[PDB]
Amino acid sequence: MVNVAVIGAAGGIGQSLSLLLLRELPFGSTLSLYDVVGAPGVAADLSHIDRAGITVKHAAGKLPPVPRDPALTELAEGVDVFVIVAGVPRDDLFNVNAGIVMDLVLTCASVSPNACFCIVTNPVNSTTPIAAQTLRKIGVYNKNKLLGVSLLDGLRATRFINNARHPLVVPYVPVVGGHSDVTIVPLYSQIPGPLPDESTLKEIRKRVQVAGTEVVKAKAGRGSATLSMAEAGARFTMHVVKALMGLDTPMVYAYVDTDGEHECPFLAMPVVLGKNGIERRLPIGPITTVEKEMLEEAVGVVKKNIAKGETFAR
Amino acid sequence: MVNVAVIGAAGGIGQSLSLLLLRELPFGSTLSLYDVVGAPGVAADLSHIDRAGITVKHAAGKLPPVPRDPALTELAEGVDVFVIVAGVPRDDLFNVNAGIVMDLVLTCASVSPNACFCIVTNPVNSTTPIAAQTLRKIGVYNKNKLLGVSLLDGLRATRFINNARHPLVVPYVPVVGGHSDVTIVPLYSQIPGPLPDESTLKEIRKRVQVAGTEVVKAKAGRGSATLSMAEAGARFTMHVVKALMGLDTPMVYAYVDTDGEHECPFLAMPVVLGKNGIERRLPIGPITTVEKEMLEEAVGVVKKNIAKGETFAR
Amino acid sequence: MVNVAVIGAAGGIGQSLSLLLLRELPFGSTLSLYDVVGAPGVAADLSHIDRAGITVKHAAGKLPPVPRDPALTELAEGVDVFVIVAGVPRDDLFNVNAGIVMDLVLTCASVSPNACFCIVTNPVNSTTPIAAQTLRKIGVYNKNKLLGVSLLDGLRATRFINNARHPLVVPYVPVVGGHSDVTIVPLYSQIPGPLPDESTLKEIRKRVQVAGTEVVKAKAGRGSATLSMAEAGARFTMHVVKALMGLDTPMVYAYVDTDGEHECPFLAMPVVLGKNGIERRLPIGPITTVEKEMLEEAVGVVKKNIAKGETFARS
Amino acid sequence: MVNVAVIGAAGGIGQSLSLLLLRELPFGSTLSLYDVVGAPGVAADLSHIDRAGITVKHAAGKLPPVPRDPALTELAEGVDVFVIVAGVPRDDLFNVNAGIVMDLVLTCASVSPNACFCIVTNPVNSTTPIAAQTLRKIGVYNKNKLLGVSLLDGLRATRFINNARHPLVVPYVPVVGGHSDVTIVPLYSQIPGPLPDESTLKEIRKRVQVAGTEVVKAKAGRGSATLSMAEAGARFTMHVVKALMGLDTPMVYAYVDTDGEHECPFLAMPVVLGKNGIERRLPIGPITTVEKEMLEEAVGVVKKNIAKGETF
Amino acid sequence: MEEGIAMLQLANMAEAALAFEAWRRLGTTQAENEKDCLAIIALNHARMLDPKDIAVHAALAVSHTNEHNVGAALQSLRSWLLSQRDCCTLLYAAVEMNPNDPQLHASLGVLHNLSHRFDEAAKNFRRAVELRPDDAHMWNKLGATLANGNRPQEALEAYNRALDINPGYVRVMYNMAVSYSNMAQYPLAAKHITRAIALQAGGTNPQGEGSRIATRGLWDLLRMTLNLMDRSDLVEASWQQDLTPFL
Repeated sequence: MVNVAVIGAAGGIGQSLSLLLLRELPFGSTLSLYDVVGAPGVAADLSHIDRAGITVKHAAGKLPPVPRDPALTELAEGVDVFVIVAGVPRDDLFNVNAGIVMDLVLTCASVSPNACFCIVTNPVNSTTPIAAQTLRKIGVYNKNKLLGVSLLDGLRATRFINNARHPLVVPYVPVVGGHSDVTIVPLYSQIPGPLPDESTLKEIRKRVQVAGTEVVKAKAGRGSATLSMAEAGARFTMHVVKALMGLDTPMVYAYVDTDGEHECPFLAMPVVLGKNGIERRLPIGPITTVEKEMLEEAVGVVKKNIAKGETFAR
Repeated sequence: MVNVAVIGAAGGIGQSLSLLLLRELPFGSTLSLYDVVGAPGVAADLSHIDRAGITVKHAAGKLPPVPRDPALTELAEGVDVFVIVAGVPRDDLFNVNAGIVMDLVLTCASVSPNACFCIVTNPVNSTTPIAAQTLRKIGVYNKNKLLGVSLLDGLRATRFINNARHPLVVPYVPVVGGHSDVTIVPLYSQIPGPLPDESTLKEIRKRVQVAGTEVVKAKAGRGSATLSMAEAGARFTMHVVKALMGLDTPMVYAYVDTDGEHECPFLAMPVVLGKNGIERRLPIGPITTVEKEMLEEAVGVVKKNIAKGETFAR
Repeated sequence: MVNVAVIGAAGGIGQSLSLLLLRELPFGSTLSLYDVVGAPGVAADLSHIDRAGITVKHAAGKLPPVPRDPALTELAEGVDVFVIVAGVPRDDLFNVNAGIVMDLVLTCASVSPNACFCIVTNPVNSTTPIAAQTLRKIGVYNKNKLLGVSLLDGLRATRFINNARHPLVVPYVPVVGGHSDVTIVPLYSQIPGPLPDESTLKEIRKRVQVAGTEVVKAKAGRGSATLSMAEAGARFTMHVVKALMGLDTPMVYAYVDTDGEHECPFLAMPVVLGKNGIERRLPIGPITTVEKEMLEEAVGVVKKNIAKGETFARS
Repeated sequence: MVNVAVIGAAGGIGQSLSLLLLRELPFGSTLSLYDVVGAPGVAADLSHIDRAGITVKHAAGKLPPVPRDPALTELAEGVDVFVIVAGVPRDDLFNVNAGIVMDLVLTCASVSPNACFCIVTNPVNSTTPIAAQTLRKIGVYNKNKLLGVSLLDGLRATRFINNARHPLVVPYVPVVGGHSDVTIVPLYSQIPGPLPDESTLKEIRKRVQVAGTEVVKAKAGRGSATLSMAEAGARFTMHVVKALMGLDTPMVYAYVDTDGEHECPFLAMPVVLGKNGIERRLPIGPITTVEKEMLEEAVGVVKKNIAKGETF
Repeated sequence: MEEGIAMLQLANMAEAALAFEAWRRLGTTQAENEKDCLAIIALNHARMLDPKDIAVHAALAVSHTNEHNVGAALQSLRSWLLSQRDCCTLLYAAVEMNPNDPQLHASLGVLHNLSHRFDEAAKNFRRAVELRPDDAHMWNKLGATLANGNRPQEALEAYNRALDINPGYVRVMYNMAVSYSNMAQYPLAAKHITRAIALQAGGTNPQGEGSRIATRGLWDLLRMTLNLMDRSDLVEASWQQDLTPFL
């Protein structure tokens, strides 16, 4: 009933994301896997797992990358949701990642214009508007069908607040703003229960804004956190897939487009998912003074990130 | 509360196995990770997933490997399940794998002798007897809690028979013998439902036998099947953990010791797990003539495999 | 979206069946309860359970039972699954249950002919052919969308064989033949494991055959098994609903129409459920010499039961 | 490895509660059932469902009830959780229910003093303090191991707010105060999302307060809401069982004894469960002025109910 | 014997019971001092001495209904009926045969009291006391029925006019204290409890284990009543069982 395509399924994040999607996709779903190198060897590795009712398709692109790969054009037919997890492992990363995202979205959206796009490429704040501009240039754009995955910040914030207050746990923690370093604004005043005092909540918020670099430091610069982003992408994709066929109407926090609401055009506000993508855009809600200052600081950075992305998009 | 240690957790199989174990382990358990390199990175990566109620430990490796490193001795204290996924990324391969497995089992079993050892490495037919010999050399060998993971063949057989007989779906397929190309025997006769005609069930048995080489051929000789092996290891470890906690008494097929029953000292037969490891060893059951010939040749090969395995460990 | 209507939902069995369904129906489903007495009371009891995404409807009948109830014709519009569980709490019971089953099926199938009917009232070997006769009389009969719920014999056999063979557990036990007393034929031969012994399987099989009256004996003749029947009906309805929307293709044992295959026209054999109801009739399989005579006697009695049901339905 | 004893299993609530608990209890646990009449017929009704790993025990009733029944003394040995759900099907509804609650707690707490008692009987504001006084009389009493089930109010509030805010859905709604007509205070301020409106949220709050009368009136005065109460009791018992095994640390709203804290000795406040009963008693939190007036008005009625229960 | 008979007419019982057909009188007396265990033992002794006695069976039934023992009360009522719901049928048949028997109406009220049908018990007890307005125990049972049936209006028309008949009835003070606690009237309820305790103690002041056990319930009731009116000083003195400060 649903067709899910994972772009860049042979990398470090794509492999684990594909495994987690195969283990959780409903009965009757198909999994499509694409990558420039290694897709044949990843496809004939999840097809040996029983998982009755799921078919694993794949397509391999030429090792020298080319615009509009004929293999990706065939695989893109009939796809309902696209997961863009293709990124090479600061601006020297931004330019190549932006070019890759531009090419991939242009190839995919030319065959399946009515599909959800979930951007998992690292510079989310700068690469989601790039995808939006590419879709606008093609001629088809749906503000409710383009989302940026930013659930890893929520996972980190929930984990840290649960470690701080543990007679007790909470299911989730609201995170708004953006994704990079000072663009993440956790909202600990909206969670039920006593809070672990100020001057410690400050340290927790700082750690959520920094924990991405901590993993890289622990790896001695070899790599980044792949398992965490794989799990977050799999969870968000499952949310979108379940909401697409009317099996849920979840409320999630994602880097989406704001047709009004907030003065920033691409804030990470809470949304409610539905059969047609985004069903309702909820307001941020009441925040304290320090949270208001942090949000005001973050919005300025989001503005220039969006400007840089839309400038690269020409 | 259970303690699960994943030795060699930073490898290709180990990372996915650790991720699935973290996502599936029961509330209040702890996860231990060890490897000669890369353990801190994966430990810091899996710590940011919220997963309330689970703690993650780790023990960094050393310089070029030394026997009985103190880090593993410190980490292996109070561990219930030992999942040994460690091997090089066809006789030199066996020699190195046996050399590392003997030392790994010797180090872990000297501080926690009453733990369950799940050998997940590849020369299972030769590494499980080697682990048994090492445990006997230490002086604490329990035949009821030494398992060899051979669930991948069962998953492959189930997948192929479900593809052949759609829409008639079965949950599992009995597989006996060993864990190599010619030693595994799928028992399709004792499966509910009308089996397909012969001269077609043979081309399925052959495919199950040589299914491992297909993945390597598809990967252009770059790697091997890591996602499916990790999934099989995670499922078997979850079965063992649930059985040890008292929340299940499952029937599994594992490469275990045969006290009586079969003339083969280390055949793979169905067993029933429990609070003390292996509770009941069931007989193989009624089989047809062609399956009897296949079992005869498989036992003949397993004889030499076991003899080779125990020859090295002396 | 699936619309599951429970007929006779305010009785002893229908109440627990309705409560169990509400906790397991998929997101976006509806429940349509109906009964002559007590429909609004049970309807405005499950509406206070949160269960986001599921709506609950109802329609009350009339205290004097009127054939072709106008409320039922309004309630039955746009219904995909019909759970006929309605009977008074041997020859004095069939004559009063068969008529109400006839009327209920005739009223429900006149507005939703494409729905699937599950029969949970008891003279099973004799109310499934009656429903078939009514559907044929209406003008629309589909042998793949008429099922008799005989799953209760599976739970009993599984429980008894699991108690006898602990700690080795089997998920299910095949049961063929019929439903009433001696038409139940458990097939312990085709399950994995070392079966206990003969002269011990005999007493387990006999206990499965007459386990229904044991509950009544333990209840001082004040009722019958009303909690396990609800669980069996809920589980079978879940199987049918899940297979109807494409979320599974389960293999189940149900008292269904035997087109061709077995000589008995309404045996209970394994089937595979799908988008259109039944899609694969499976053979019984290998059977030992002990079970062969049991099945012979079973089919011998089931033929007479079907004949009695058809003769009543054709009067 | 817990023993769950459902006392009053043959009633309207008890049958459905036992059926629900049979399918959700962990592998390796047992179900104990008891009633004055009709317990054998339910025990040899739930024993036919397969449910591998669960054993069903039962104790027969007796001739017209006698104090300190020997059958209960035999059955209540080694029981970890007690689910007191028994009583008659306005003001006469209290004394008859209080006598049998006193008798049941006296019988059960003598053989199993370190167990958990969940009170599902009706005058909830009044029988929980009665169950505490009869426990104090014996000499054993743990404030962390005596809870009053009031989850039905939260279920109703969640259902009523989810219908007015579709498709926005919340999993729970905080409800404090008591378990009666005017003592139920739903705290709609402490939930995410924009609240519908005033002069409309008041209607929802009033509907939550008097929702029990609606079912009674729908049934033409022939019964009460048994399915909803059975579901709520099963959910709370599952929470307690999971917390006792170390498999969870849930945060629930229960009619517990406020150790110090609030001036009302038996308010319904959020608590955190654990291996030893109650681990932490959380404060109510910030509320609006309308909710403040509602709580101030309900506290006096709760105090009067506690006094009436403790006098008898 | 003679001393007990003469003393019992002056509305004092502790001395008479301490002095102790004799089993019947002793048990019927002990039923009036919240000593239901000793009263039941004495009634059982009288019954094993003579089952035919009807007053013995009536007292046993009353005590068993007070003790919440439905089966024992039903058996005692059946024994009383045979001495001269199926038990309900027997009682109804006996009432229909003789619709002017005060004992039959009292038995009907007793049967309706422990069946939680307080309205029919009140009707039967009013009819019975109307037939014989000079029996203190009948008005006793009626007043207990009204008090246990909520709404303790009519402070009491008798049973506190049975006080005008029998001033020394301790069960009077007990039920008045209970009813005053029902209407949150704690001071005079505690006064009635103290008066009942003084009546129980009497002049000889028995120190038997059974007497102390029986008075422990009233002492606990007094302590409970004092807690609601924050009289910690009286609560502390209550542990010594010294009624002099209370009096």
